[PDB]
Amino acid sequence: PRLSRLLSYAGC
Amino acid sequence: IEEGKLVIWINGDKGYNGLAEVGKKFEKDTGIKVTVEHPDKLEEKFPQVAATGDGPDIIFWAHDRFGGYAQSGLLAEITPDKAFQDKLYPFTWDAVRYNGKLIAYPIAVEALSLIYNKDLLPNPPKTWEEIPALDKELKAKGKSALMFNLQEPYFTWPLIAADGGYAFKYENGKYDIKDVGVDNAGAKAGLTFLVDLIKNKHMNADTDYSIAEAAFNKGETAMTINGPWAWSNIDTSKVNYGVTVLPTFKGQPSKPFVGVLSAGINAASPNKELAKEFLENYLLTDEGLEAVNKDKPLGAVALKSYEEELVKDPRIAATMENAQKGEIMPNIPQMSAFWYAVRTAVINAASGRQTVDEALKDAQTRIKEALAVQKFFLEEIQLGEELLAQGDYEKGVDHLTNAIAVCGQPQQLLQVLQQTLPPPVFQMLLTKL
Ligand SMILES: OC[C@H]1O[C@H](O[C@H]2[C@H](O)[C@@H](O)[C@@H](O)O[C@@H]2CO)[C@H](O)[C@@H](O)[C@@H]1O
Ligand SMILES: CC(=O)NCC(=O)O
Repeated sequence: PRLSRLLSYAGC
Repeated sequence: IEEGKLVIWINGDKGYNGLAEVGKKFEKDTGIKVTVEHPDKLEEKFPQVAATGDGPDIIFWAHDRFGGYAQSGLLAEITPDKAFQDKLYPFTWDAVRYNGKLIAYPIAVEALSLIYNKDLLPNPPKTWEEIPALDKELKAKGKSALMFNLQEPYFTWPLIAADGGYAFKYENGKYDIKDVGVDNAGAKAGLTFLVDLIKNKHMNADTDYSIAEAAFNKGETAMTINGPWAWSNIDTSKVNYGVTVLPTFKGQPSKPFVGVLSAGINAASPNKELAKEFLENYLLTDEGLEAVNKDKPLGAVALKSYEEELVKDPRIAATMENAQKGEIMPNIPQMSAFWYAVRTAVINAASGRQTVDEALKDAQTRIKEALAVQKFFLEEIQLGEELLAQGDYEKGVDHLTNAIAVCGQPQQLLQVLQQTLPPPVFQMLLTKL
């Protein structure tokens, strides 16, 4: 989960 | 989040007052106050607040958002035994199963239908192709044929999918996220039809949910496209309405994306047992679902005992006919990228910012690009960390640098890496940036 929370559609 | 109370978020189009009635029954029986809220953009707000351990105890949304929530660790695995699971339809549980775990309670099955005013339009059109001429005739009497929410792609999707648009290709139980169907011939054909309606002033690019709802409920437009939740306000308006099959396009059924309204438990809630008690023992009962349904209809509920009653309603028969012509949404994390990209394409094509062909080409490109970058980012962090745990420092740091290179704002990522990496290695990494 910790790495996935760093991403969004908008970016990183 | 406060221990000893429940905070619930549900969308403002659903029966939140009815849900609050279930909450008062719960409070009567137990210690426990239940606060139902309907914040704007809750499906975006939830991951922002729950990432900090804040937010509601329970989140309601269609199931399509929930895989992304679960991937981010935001949801508790839920805990129903077999006896409880047997009370709901098996396909509903499928909708909330993610990487083998149940991650939400299913509540109800939602599909769009065509809703029409029987006094303006005793025989509604069977096809999209019929709509321009019908609009011309109604315009001569100060009416319009059709208004629906053009600002959310959920409402245009059934037309885009009719002749072959798709999100991610279904392969024998799994979705292939490398096989995206937003810019195919069928997707382009259906969006081209909608955009021609707008060009010829048979529909307005700026129509949104509240504009369309007011138009229909005031008897100004003969048709709308909406879900079961909308029927309550039409009842109040006294419009003589019917609920029926969506129009075909090129002879093919419109194919709505079907949502399972679902309730998840926040992974950070200190009230997981109370949430379970509320959901299993109070909401997912005939009385609990009735209270919500009486406020705003749910659709076809997941709970067998109550659905056996609701199937007699002709409006539910129509909802199910439309559902069967469509497809249950994926719950996969990639759904968020799909929806953002298609929302942009629909709005841009409807407004004339882009041609239909360019709008959908770009949406396809944006989805595939987002997914490629995410895939690379995650693979490079894993590989770098794996190589560091084996002492290949140089090669491990090189992979971590590739991940950082595709992150425009790497401050949070570097904080996460600083927590796991030995200080000499983190320092080495810093010098590569
Ligand atoms: O428009 C994209 C949007 O579609 C679905 O949202 C629906 C929701 O399922 C319904 O319960 C109702 O509230 O209307 C929404 C459309 O405004 C997806 O569930 C959602 O994730 C997506 O962004
Ligand atoms: C830690 C893990 O298992 N996966 C990466 C992530 O969760 O985002």
